[PDB]
Amino acid sequence: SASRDDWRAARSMHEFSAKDIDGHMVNLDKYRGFVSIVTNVASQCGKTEVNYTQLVDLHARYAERGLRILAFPSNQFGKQEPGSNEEIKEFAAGYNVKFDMFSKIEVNGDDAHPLWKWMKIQPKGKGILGNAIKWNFTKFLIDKNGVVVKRYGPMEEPLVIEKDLPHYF
Amino acid sequence: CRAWYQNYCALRR
Repeated sequence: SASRDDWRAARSMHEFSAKDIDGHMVNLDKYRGFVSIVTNVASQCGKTEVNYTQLVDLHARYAERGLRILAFPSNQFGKQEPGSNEEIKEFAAGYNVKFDMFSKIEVNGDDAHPLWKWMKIQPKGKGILGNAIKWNFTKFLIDKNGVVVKRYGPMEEPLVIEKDLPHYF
Repeated sequence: CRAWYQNYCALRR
């Protein structure tokens, strides 16, 4: 509010950019034409295993249809992502991740990545008790035009997204 | 740039 918030006027996830887990700046317009799941991850949560395994399942099954997964580590929830980006990359490799890992970010507060600020105010990005990210492994499903079409909370295992994603290919 | 994050432009014109 006192901060610059021209991010509010973006019309698509595809307008944004973010550093990948190796520190390289990626323009998210590469996802034009691809159904995407954007999620915040952490390594030291009780549901880390179920989330990583099922995200890998989704990518393995649907990458050929155009499914992409953008995983943003964050240490904002119980300090459950204390590692460096290199350590997080290695952790993801242990789950045979082949989707897109990003550098660690904040997802809540004034210093959150602006993509996350933007997703949280979208009509289909609404949370329950306000729009803040509540814990690790929130998921946003994004259509081929970069519009948010659904939000899933931490406790919704990634395979629940499988019911919805085929409508957007 | 419409939104900076750390040392890069997170939302280009």
